[PDB]
Parts: sequence; C-alpha cells; structure tokens
Amino acid sequence: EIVMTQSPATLSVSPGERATLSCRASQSVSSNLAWYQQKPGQAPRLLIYGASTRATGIPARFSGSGSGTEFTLTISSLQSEDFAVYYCQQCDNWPPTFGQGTKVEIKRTVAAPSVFIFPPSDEQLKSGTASVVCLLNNFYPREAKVQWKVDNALQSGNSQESVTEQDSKDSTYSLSSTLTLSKADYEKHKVYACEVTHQGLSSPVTKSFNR
Amino acid sequence: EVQLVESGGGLVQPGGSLRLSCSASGFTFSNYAMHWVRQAPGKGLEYVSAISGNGGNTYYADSVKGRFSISRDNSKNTLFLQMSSLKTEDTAVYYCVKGQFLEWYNWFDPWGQGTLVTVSSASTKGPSVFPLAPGGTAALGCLVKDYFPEPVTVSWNSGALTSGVHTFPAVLQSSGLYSLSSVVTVPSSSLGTQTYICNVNHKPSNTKVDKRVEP
Repeated sequence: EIVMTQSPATLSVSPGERATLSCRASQSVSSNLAWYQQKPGQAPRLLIYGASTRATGIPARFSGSGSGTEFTLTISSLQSEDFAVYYCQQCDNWPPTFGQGTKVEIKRTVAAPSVFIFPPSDEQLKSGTASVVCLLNNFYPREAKVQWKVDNALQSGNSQESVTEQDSKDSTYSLSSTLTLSKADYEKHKVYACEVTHQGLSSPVTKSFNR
Repeated sequence: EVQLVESGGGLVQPGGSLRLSCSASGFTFSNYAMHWVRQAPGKGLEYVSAISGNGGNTYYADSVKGRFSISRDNSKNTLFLQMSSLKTEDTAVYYCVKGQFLEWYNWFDPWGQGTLVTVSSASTKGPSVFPLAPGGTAALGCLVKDYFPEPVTVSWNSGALTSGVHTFPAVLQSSGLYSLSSVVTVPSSSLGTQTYICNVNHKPSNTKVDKRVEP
C-alpha cells in the first residue's frame, strides 16, 4: 500500500503570489498521480492527471509536475477562488490512496481577536445544563488558545470548540468555545472566565462574568 | 456535460442497512468503471469501492469489505452502494465518481455532489435555541443546542442581517447530539432598540424557531 504524504499541512500565501504544494509517494508511481481541489462544503474536483495534464476547464495557473516519488502542484498567481484544500492521489497501486491534504489560505497581517463571554440563559438552566460560550471574533492567524477558568480552576475536558472558514472579505477566522457544566455545578461557583492567547495580543486577554 | 447525482443518504442505526444511488448522465455509462469515495466530517478522502464497466469485477477497501456491496444497472445508468453491518465510523459524505475504461489505477472525474450518511444510535430531534445575550460594537447570538442529525440552517432577521454574522460548524457532543452557535456583531447603541432574530431551521426534524436575542 503506497503512502502519500503532503506538505505543508497549511500553506499561507498572499493573493497573487505563487503556491507550491508537495506530495511524496512511498514508492515510485511514475507519472500516475492525480491532484484534486476541494472548497469548503463542495465536492472535490480533478485538477491534474498523469502528474502534469490539466483537466478540461481548469485555469492555466494550475500546473502539476514530478515523477517517481516527488510531485508538485504549482498555483502561479493565487486568485480568490484558489484558496481551498488540495489532495494528491496515486493512480498506480490497487488500493487507491490519498494524501491527507494541504490547506491553502490567504496570508494577511496579524489581527487580534475581539473576545466576548456569554453566560447560560435562564431558559437553559431550567433544564439542568449550563452552556458558557466564549467568542473570538475576526483574528489572524488561525492559531489561538482558549482557557476556561471557573473560580480560577482551569477547565480540562469540559469544552468543545470550532472555527469558521477564512472570511471572504477580511481573511480572518473566528472561533466559538462552549464550556458545559451541570446546573448544580454552575450554581456552586461565581467567576466564569475565558482567557485568550493569540499572536495579536501582547498578553492574554480575559473576559469574565460573575454568575 | 457529465453529471453524477447521489441520493439515499440519511440517518441509520448501527445494525441497520442503507442503499445509496448515483444517477449518471452525459456519457456512455457502461463504457466506464465507477467508484465510491467517502469523507468523514472534517477528515480526508477515503476510497471505498470499484466496479468494472460491465459489473463483472468488484473491489472493496478492507475498511468496508464484507459489509458494503457495489453494483450497477447499465440499463438505467445507475450505480449503487449497499451498506450493511454498519459502524458509527461509516458516518461520512459518500461520493459517486467516474473512472476510466479499465477499473485499475484510475483517477476520479467527475464527482457527484455527495450524500451524507449518519450512522448513530441517536434519534432525530430538533434543537433548543438559547440566547447568547449581549458607542462601540457588541456581540450577540443564538446557541442551537442538542439536535440530530446534521444539518441546520441559521439566518438573522429573515436574511436582512448578513454583515458580521458567523455561523460556526457544529460540534458532536458526547450525548450524540449536535450543538452549534451563530453570532453577529452589532452597534452597542442598537442593543435595546433594534430587533435581532435568529431563524433556525432543522429540516430532518421539521423544526423551525425564530428567536429574538435581547440584553
């Protein structure tokens, strides 16, 4: 079984600059390599087959190269539509295998998040659960850390988070983290805080409320 | 133009079975090998199965072999995937995919739009919608909690409010139910005077909620 390794995991490129994505096969597959593009919420589409042949309708700025074990997809001048996830796939071995994908995102200047904390509603508390929500709005780059503290106790294992796709207008990310407690637990404590670490912030910012 | 259209996805319990269909048009279907590929939410692409042009040869990835079956009706230009011995890990968008003449060492082109199969013990139900309550800018939102399966749609002010809206990907909770937040930033001076409503539609449960969010 041929193992396909793509690098880097995320490629940050300014609009108009060149993006070069690598795909390595654990054995030689000659020119038997394909590339696919997948935009969020859409199906993949074929870009390149036979390592270097562009599929019909694909813009000329996409070109594939390589042979044997080392392959390259080059996007010569990133247009707005071109920011997406790219997968390689060997077309040589009879268990077809894909790389794990390279995300190509817009590089922009560092932008600190605006941070908001939301207590659980009285309505939700009536049913015995408390959700506390922390919002990190319009930041860049994507790397950020949220820490929940309840009366200064760091919460580990009690939260889930997710992150939006890169914004089409300002190229930023946003993140939402939910801390879940029982009603009985929520009413045992007073200070609820989320602390946010990000490259745009000189020191961590904390937003909090007292129940 | 070649078009591939999948149908049949939805919620099914482990121990159940489900049949996916892919309707093909725009090419001589029986001249081409066909394949299925799937993608778990937030994960990469995983090859599933191959079938030769005349249906005489079939291939299965070890992850589905002995459980799924591939077949084709060349008179109706349809490809099928029969899913049995189901596992929660089979939850994925399933893609119908056109191959070449021989079935081996194909690339895949084009792809259908995909159909989402959710394999879970949880039962269908609509969300509870809770407020995320708020001369500068303020944030407010709705917490769309404890629904199943995906997906849900959220708008603000019946689509009149789009600027500054972020609707987040759902998270799958340990309960087996999904939870999603949708937020919007608005002028602080409007918090008590402008009406902000989140319109939540969960089609799988025929649940619709219009929730006003106030200080």
